[PDB]
Amino acid sequence: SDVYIAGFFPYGDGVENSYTGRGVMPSVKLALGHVNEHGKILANYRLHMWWNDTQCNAAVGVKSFFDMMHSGPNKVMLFGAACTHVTDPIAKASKHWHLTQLSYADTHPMFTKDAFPNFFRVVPSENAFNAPRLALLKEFNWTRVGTVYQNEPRYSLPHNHMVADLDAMEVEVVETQSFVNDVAESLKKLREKDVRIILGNFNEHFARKAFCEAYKLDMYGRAYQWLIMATYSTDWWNVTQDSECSVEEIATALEGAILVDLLPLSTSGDITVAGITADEYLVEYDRLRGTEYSRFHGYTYDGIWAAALAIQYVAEKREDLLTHFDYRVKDWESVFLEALRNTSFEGVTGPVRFYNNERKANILINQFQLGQMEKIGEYHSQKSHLDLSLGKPVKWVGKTPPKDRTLIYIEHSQVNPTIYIVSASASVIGVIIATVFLAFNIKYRNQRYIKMSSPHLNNLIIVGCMITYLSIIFLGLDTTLSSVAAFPYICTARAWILMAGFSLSFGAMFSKTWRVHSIFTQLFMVVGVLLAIDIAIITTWQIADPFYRETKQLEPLHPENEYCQSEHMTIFVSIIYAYKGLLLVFGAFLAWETRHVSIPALNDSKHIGFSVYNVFITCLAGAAISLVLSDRKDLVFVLLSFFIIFCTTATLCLVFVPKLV
Amino acid sequence: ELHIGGIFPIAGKGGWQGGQACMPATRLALDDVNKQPNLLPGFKLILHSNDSECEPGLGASVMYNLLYNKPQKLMLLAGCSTVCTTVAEAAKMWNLIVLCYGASSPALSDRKRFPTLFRTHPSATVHNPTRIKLMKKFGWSRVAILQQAEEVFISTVEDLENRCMEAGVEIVTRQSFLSDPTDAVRNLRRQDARIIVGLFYVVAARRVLCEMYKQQLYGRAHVWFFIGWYEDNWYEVNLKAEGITCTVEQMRIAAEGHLTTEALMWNQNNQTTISGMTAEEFRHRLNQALIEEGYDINHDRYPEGYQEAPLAYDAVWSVALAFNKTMERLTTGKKSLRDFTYTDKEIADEIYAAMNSTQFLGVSGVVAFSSQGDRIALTQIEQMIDGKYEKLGYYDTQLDNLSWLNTEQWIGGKVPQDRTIVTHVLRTVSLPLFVCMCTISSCGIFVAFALIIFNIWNKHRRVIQSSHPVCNTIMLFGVIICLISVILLGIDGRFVSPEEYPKICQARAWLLSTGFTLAYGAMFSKVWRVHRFTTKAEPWKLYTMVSGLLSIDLVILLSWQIFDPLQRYLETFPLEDPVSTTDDIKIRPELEHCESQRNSMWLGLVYGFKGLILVFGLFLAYETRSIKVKQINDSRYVGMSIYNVVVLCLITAPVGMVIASQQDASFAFVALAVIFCCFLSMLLIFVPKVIEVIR
Ligand SMILES: C[C@H](NC[C@H](O)CP(=O)(O)CC1CCCCC1)c1ccc(Cl)c(Cl)c1
Repeated sequence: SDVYIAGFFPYGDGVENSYTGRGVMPSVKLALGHVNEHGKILANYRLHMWWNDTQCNAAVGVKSFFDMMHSGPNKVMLFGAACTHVTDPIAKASKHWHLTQLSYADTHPMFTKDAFPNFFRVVPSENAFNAPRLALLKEFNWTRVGTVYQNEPRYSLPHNHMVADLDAMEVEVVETQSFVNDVAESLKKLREKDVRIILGNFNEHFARKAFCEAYKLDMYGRAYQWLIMATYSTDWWNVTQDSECSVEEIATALEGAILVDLLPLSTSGDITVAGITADEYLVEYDRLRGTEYSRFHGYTYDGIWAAALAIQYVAEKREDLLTHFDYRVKDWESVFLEALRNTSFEGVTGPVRFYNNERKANILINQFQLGQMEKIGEYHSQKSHLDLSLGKPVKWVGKTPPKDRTLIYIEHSQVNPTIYIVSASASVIGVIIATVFLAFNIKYRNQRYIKMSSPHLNNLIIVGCMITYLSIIFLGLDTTLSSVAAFPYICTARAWILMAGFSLSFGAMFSKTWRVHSIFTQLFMVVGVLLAIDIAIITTWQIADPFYRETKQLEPLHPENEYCQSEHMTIFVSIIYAYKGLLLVFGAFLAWETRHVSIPALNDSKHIGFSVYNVFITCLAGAAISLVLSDRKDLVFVLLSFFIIFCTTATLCLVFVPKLV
Repeated sequence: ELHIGGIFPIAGKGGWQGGQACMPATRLALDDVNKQPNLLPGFKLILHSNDSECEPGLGASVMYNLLYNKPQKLMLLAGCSTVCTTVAEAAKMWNLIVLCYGASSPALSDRKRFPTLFRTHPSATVHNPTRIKLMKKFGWSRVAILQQAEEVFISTVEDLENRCMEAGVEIVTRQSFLSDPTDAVRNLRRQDARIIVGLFYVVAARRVLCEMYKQQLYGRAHVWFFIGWYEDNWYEVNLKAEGITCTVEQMRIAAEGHLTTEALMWNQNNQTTISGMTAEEFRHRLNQALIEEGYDINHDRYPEGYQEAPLAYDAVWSVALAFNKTMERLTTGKKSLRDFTYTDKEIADEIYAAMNSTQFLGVSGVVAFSSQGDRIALTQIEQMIDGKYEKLGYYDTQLDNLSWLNTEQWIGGKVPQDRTIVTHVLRTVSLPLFVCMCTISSCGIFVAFALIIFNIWNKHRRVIQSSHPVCNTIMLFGVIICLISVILLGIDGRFVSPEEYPKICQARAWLLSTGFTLAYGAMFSKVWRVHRFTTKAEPWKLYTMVSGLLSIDLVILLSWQIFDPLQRYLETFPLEDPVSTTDDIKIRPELEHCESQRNSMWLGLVYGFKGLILVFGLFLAYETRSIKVKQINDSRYVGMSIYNVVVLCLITAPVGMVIASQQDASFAFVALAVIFCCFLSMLLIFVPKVIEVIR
């Protein structure tokens, strides 16, 4: 009446991952005592754990396993080691002894059923951290996540399964970074795209380095959301090992990060198979544990209970457990395998039940808030459910979860009725004044006005002045007030009428200047001739170069220009501007030459010269601002409309009939 | 009677069942260790063995059975890398040395996991120094890798990359497939690679071979570094079974001219080994012994692990030599090899020291072990020519000794390059064209200076006396400068070093602008003075305006030169196919266009200044049809010439920018047009003067 189990622990002194061995042995003793002191579970049996200290060494573990196989009482099961490189040789070697191995702390994501048929895992693997994080992406709307993971296999297969699993959930990976020793480069590559939700797989030291860099480069919070697996030590951010970032500095980048970890004990009030709730077992473990602690104490307790269950099943089926146990006989293993597949019991860590070979265990989810790691909720994997109300409320930086994709709206420009309404009113007043001056010129054939400059040319220049105001109103109109399909025509109205304004206003003065030029040593058709020089070319705009607006959205800070045709402009508009400038400089130079010539039968030549001078300077300034300061149409209009109206009013006031008493 | 343990993968499925030939060979060595020689003075070395079937679980079971039974073992022999890792990593606990005859995994080279592991089988990363030496021997620096990603080729490729970074070899691609390389070898001819190293098994090797004919990745422009330990006829076997759509003829055709680098497992020389026989003699004896086991190798069908039998033989001989030295050192006292226990550290350490200092000629060559337990092997290089392997040479990795037999048959007679080398050639103006233009410009300068000298009659005769001679002198001096600028416009980088080419580039613009300004301070400003005199109705009112024009354009040119000059904007063109060379040289043309930062701004400013002056002069000459003046008597000619000069300057500048990318025609037009602009504007002004002065 004595059944034995073989156990492998990282015990003794200073060995790597020793805390996982010295912190679970009290739980092993607790479970052994509870099983032995329990009825109706196994009778005429006494579960004895023969355990050996595998000093985190693949050789010591194998030697210990061979020692317990060669000599001593027949061990009916293996309690797997807590280190991957220790249990893997044992798992490979024990397959020819027909033994079933049960792990208590090994989370490595490679102990799958196909490679290790006899390796059952009470503690879930790292792949079990994929589901909770991807659950949070469903709770808070995040459909665009970046992934950075350590190149080690322990943080590689879980990442591959994650990126192959979030595909079905309409979540698009933006980037995938796999560092080796430098996380800063991975973070810079991640920021190359505008990704805000990050999923990270790395160890505690590399987590400290990653948040070190995430402070170095600005990813501190309020816009960047983190989602990492955190099976680290307690207060891992408090250990000073990163790149000089102090604890009061590594915490700033950690604020508002969601971390998924293994739940140590079940928080439900269910009664375990031991007859005591998880809280009573926790009290017993805290009393009999002293100073050592490990997150796997409940898991190793449940592993010992599962081993007892499997042995009870084997005894119930095969009566000759202690008198016919042979390592070389295969069927025994099969029986235990079946005994380990019918395992379904409530333990101190939840419902223990092996699905493929692993166990679906609840995943604790906590978040760094106010310089502390506060529990947020639990992800139940048996019945997949993200209970976020169990722990503290999810504290966001601000009032809203960080957005997966940055949003900046853009809606046109050129507006502010005022800038336009005041210009329209000024143009209305200007055309009113022009019509008043036309009426004052209508009273011709009366003394000086009869003998002054040709009043017909005066009506032509007044028509020019009014059509300049019509031109500025047509040019200022935008696509938000009129139909977009009317953009070419108004663009044509931007050109043609403007080309009219120069023709009927500058040409009228040019004809008088040419007369004075012909004098120093039937005629107004020259204006029409000048009109030709534009109208024909304007036709060549429409016939072969249709207008196409270019919408350029440039620097949309926390607007897009609607300029005219996207066609030949440095070949066409440059020609127009050069020809106009040639006319301007010609008129100015002949006016300078014809300064003090009185030459009666054509009066007010000096005022015509003054008008041509102001036209020259104002047109030069307007062309300069149009070809240089074309930032947005609003600024161009607010800078050019005043100049245009001032110059036009000067032209229509200087020469018409100033006072003449 | 010393005992050793052996694990031989004989009766298994899959993996490397190399024990089938490696078990008898050891047996032979056993005899040659204990039967004939006095190698063990009073000892008979025995070997207890069992099958592992090339799996780690059965290897561990065999190791347990050997190490936990009555006959004490002093050494463990293991086969494949899985069993070698299973045994060697756990061997330190029992204080045993593990010698592996068939462990080629690079992961076994770390002494921390395996403190007592020796491998007489060369590691998989032993060809990499040889591949790099071959790459540096033919001048190749751009190479690509075609992997299979089997956890063994990853380590070899990593070692190859790290060694390449120490040799300057640049890797273009790292294409890696798993089962089908179609979408892994197709991208090879996207980042076009000529030198490609293949890191796959034979099963993937045949498929890769079949996937480089329809992709046309073979021939004179590509070289493949295949793995050298395939079967000799590895391209004409297992055809129908695999999805190889290709044929044996094309199987062989593209196997031509590929280099295979291999670890030597048989002694290439005829020297007698320490075993008492040569490599060929051992091969014959092994052939004789293997047919007893049930093999018909007389008509081929060799057993698995046949190529590694010398490794097992030399492993046993190394064990025997190390044991002999161990007892020779141990005689200085009472401890012996017979009284050995698994807890005896001193004897195990002595045996480790003996196995460290082993250097003997065995069937596989000079057997010795490196500091990390790896086998120091002499690599061998061969090349497949017409479906047969010819040995190019051998390479010693420890010390650079590349014994080369010059039998490499490169197609075309020359080593292929690692890329299509591009050569940039400067397109220049045609030499006869430049020479003719320079001669014409020299004639123009000569005739201009002739007229300047002829202007001696300024006081003597009234025709030139009443023609404002200073204006004509200014015109001629501008013509000379502008013709010199024309000469400087044909001097491209072919005639001057590029480091001083921007000097000529700036001088061209400076001289041209100065010459044009001086040629219109006399062709247009004289017309302006004529018009002003006619309207208002002498020498200061012309020279001052000339000086003002010179001041403004000199300020513009000085600002252009100081604030933002032009250096070089050598253009490009499509990669031209050169003359017949039967080689991959791509010749690309480059021009010598000048371009400043704001070249458009400066050019527009200068051209607008010139155009304003040109239009002013044209219109003034239009007003100067017939207003002949007594003191400026040549007012009708130097106006007649303004028309043609204006039309030339308004027809040259526009089309010049259009044809500026054509080196010859652009220079030809910008030279001939200026030649005419300075020839008719010279003749019309001065030949009537010469006709009138003498008659
Ligand atoms: C040269 C090399 N020697 C065998 C090697 O040491 C055994 P290994 O190191 O255990 C690698 C095995 C992996 C599974 C399939 C066979 C190779 C070899 C010889 C023949 C073949 Cl078919 C192969 Cl794949 C490899």
